[PDB]
Amino acid sequence: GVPTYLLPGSGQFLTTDDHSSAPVLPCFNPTPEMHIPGQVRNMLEVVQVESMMEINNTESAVGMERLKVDISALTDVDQLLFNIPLDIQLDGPLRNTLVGNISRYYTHWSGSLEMTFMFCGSFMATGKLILCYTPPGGSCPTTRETAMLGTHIVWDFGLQSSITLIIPWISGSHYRMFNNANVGYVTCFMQTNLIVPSESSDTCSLIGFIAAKDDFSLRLMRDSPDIGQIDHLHGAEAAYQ
Amino acid sequence: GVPTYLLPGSGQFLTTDDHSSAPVLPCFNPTPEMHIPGQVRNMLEVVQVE
Amino acid sequence: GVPTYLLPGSGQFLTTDDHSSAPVLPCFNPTPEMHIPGQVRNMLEVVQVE
Amino acid sequence: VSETLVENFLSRAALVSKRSFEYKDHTSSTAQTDKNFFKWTINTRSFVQLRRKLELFTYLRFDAEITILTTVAVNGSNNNTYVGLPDLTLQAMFVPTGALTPEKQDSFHWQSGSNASVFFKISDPPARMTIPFMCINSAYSVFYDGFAGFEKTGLYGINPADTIGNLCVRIVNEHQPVGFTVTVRVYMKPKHIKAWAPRPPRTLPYMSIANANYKG
Amino acid sequence: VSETLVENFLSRAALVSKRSFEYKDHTSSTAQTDKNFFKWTINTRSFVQLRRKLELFTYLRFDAEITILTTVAVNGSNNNTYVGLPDLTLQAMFVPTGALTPEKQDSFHWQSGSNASVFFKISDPPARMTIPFMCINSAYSVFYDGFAGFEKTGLYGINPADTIGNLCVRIVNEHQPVGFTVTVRVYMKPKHIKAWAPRPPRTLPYMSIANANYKG
Amino acid sequence: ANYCCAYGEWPTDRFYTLRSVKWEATSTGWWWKLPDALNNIGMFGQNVQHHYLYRSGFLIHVQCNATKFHQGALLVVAIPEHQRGAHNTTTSPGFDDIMKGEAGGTFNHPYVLDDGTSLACATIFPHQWINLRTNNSATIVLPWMNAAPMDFPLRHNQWTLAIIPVVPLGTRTMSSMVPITVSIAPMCCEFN
Amino acid sequence: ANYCCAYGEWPTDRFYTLRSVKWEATSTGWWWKLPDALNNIGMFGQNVQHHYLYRSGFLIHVQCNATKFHQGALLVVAIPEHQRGAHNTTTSPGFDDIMKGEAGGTFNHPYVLDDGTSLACATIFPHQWINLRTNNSATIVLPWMNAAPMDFPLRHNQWTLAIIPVVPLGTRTMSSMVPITVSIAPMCCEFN
Repeated sequence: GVPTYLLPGSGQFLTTDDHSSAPVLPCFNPTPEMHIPGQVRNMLEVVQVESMMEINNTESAVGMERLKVDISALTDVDQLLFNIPLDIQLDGPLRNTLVGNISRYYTHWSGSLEMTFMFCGSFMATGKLILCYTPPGGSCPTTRETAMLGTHIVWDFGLQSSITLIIPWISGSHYRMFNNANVGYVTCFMQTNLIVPSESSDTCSLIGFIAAKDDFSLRLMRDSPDIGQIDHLHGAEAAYQ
Repeated sequence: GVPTYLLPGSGQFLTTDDHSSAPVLPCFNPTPEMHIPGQVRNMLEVVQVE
Repeated sequence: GVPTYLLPGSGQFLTTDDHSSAPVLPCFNPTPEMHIPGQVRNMLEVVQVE
Repeated sequence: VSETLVENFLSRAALVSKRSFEYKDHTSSTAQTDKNFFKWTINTRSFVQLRRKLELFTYLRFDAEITILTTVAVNGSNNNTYVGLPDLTLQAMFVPTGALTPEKQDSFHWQSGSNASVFFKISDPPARMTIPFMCINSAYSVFYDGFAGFEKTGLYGINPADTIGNLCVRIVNEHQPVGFTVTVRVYMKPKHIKAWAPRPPRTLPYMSIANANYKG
Repeated sequence: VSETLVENFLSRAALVSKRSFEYKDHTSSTAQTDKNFFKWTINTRSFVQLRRKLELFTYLRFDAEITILTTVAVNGSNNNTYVGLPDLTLQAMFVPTGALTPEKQDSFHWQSGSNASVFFKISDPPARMTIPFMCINSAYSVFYDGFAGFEKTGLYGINPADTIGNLCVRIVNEHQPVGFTVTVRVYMKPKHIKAWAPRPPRTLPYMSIANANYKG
Repeated sequence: ANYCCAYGEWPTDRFYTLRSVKWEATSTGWWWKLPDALNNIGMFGQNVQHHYLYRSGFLIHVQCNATKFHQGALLVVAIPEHQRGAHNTTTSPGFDDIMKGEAGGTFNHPYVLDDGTSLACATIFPHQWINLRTNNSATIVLPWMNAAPMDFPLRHNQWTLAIIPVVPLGTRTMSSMVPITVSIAPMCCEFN
Repeated sequence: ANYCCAYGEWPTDRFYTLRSVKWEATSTGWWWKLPDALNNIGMFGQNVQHHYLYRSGFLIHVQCNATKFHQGALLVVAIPEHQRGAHNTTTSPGFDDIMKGEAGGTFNHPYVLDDGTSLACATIFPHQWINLRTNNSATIVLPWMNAAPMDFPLRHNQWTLAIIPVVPLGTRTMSSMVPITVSIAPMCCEFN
């Protein structure tokens, strides 16, 4: 009774489509849902949780010993404590973080990151550190005086135990994205020596955390390359047998 | 006059579906139903008998 | 449930037609458009330049 | 901000099974349990990518939408004359847990009225049906820190709940004089997804499907 | 006055690729990278007419609508008996920039859930899908007076942005005993077109696709 | 004193104090399965034995006894449904090495949490930090954390309390020793 | 004095005066890439070196010093994203002959604008006419002219100011010489 004509692209299976389907087993009531505490509706609130960074960039370090950097009594003034390249979708300190793992599922990311450092020495340990941030266009400083030229914060961990610095807003896609890195650096230098009492240990440790702010954005979901398709797992034919 | 396109899963026979069917022998009036005493609408009241 | 019949010229590809298409990659937000100075909506204002 | 919702993050159609079976008239008794039909228990740990994506939350609640796309290839033998590929009809039966799964192509379980079936042809748009949430609990348990049975022999990490069911596909047609190779491709797409208790991602590639063993 | 609007002036479906590939079962290792599949990066400089029409504005913003019309011809060899042309199914996958493009017909990239795919048959109305505006900038740059990379080696006129993506088409069916020739015809039609900064037309016929060199 | 209430929510004062563990310079970590522990020891254990269904929510308190000359950082994290795997073998972990009782177990690969995940991202779980220069205690409250309203304590563990030293304990003398005390208090004490 | 405001819109007073060019009877034309020039010479250049992102809009002033006995017509045109090509070769133009700096370049095929287009239709761009019998100066204001809110001055040129003598300079003596002075003033001076 209704005259119709078929359109081009009819009877095609498009893997990304939103069409109602015929409900197999109708008139079956599923188990009513109750309140399970802790529910994630958006993946953004997942990346807004701080995660430990692999500050110790030395290739020799493996396991838990690459989660901390050691400040010894022989570290000497004016030495680069650590260098953190600011590139989420790149191997480095942020590769194994929550923000890095989630961002590896997408193509375009933009927003501001926040970084927190915690000092884990003795109660009587004292000293000073210089934390330097360089904009995406530039080179990581090598020495203290050229580090002091740019934006920096002097951290006295004798009184304060944690320091937080906010990375300014950055759009990773424009800055390269196979332009065919250097999106920015965070460096630390020793302003003074580490002063500890004789009874305490002469070596102290530092750990760092990273998290995304509320302006973070992700787009164009892709396939994470983190884990590769294993030819076959141990029990694989059980589902078919 | 109406442009349409076929969806995946069209022209398939699903044994559990609720679709109106073409009434064979239309215009035929079935025998009107009268009151037969004792009627079960839900199987639950059957199992509530000792 | 709806009785329909196909019309002549159904399932034909006409190169000049205005029909909605299935959006590949849905739920993807394109980059919002900003104001780029100088915009031509009609080709007539192009030929009105000496 | 809508692109990074959990529904859009997990509701992507992914190939979950690509098994193929022979069809020819096996006069001799050979190739048992796969003579003319294909059986697959509905799970999500088969493919590493989808397994890792799902293994980010402790609890999930979703409806699975199944699309079955099947192709027939000319039997790689006998006469090469391209007479054509006949319109074979197929039966896909969903067997929920607690029911009987067919063991052969001609078993009486294919005719059961309790199990819902879909009949479709080889030259039609691919069959599609959506399986509702079919767990006795309020949500699926991606991880289970417990033993299934009350005996100590019970396996670790296997929940007696969940276990959506089995999918069985067969060729309804009686054996033609010439056999054929049938490839069955089934896609699953979760819908109405709800997630709870996010978890850290998984490094250290998987060593098994049953458990979460690692090679460190 | 409505006929000379920019939308009507540019929104004409035009053939953008007419590649054909062989299908037969290549037992020997020959004809690499085009054994059974066709790959094409989505651009507009391939055809001179459309390139000149587009090269009248500095900036463009549009959604590309792709129609894939495919025909099969009898393999120009072997037995000439017209047994018929079997209903081969095809897979067209859109690979956006920053993703992995398949290198062979049987690579695992064809099964990725991230890349959107379209399955269609040879005896159906031609497949059709619309690609949205997929640039990191607010509009496409028809002309780019800059170098792509930060190194001096970077090519002139190539914007790292844009680069809509790649289109990959393959035959899903496993090699039949008899091969065939498949011709793939793809049409592109811009939609929701916005244009900025009109430019003088182009004389002096093009000498390359990468650049705007001339023979004066 | 500034407790962590897990996910935002809020649901008798027995506080079964477990035996203290010895934190050395080479310790890897300790874990306790909450229903697995805390039973067969007290009135909670007798109720769990007498009932097939039990209700919980727990209350964890962790204390460290260290001087001002000690240094080190402790990560106290409660993992819901921490299904742990084995190492270099395809067989599943057994009942004997899964159910450790009130004694608890020790991590052998704390960097991957005996699961294959990352210890760096373990902060997504309800957690607290113990830095032996600012604080020496941590309190965590837990919710029900189950897909079903009922479960069997003898067969399924709801929570896993893990204590992992991120920064090893250190002092001038390499014979350092700091005891860690864990106290668990079930909440609402329901058994049916 | 009667400036041309490019496309209808309106967005510090440094006015970096470039070296004057020599207009002869055989001159073909001159061009300057606006971000390419005007940097590495002044405070704008130092800001461009110190920043990855910069904001502009410029202000072009062109002057000619000629007597009443001189004749000739000058076309001053600002071309957005003037991607120029090479001649009789399929290779792309290089960095050395694209980035000419403050010195600028000279057209070798002004009839086709070194692009393959037509000089006749170049009036579609923001432009001014300098006829050495009515006026001797031209002022052009420019907009941002970019698809993205941010760009890299060291790698991408936004505008190309071109000066092409349509009517050759002439006088009774064939030793004619008229100097042309170009002044560029960035607007809003934003660098971040």
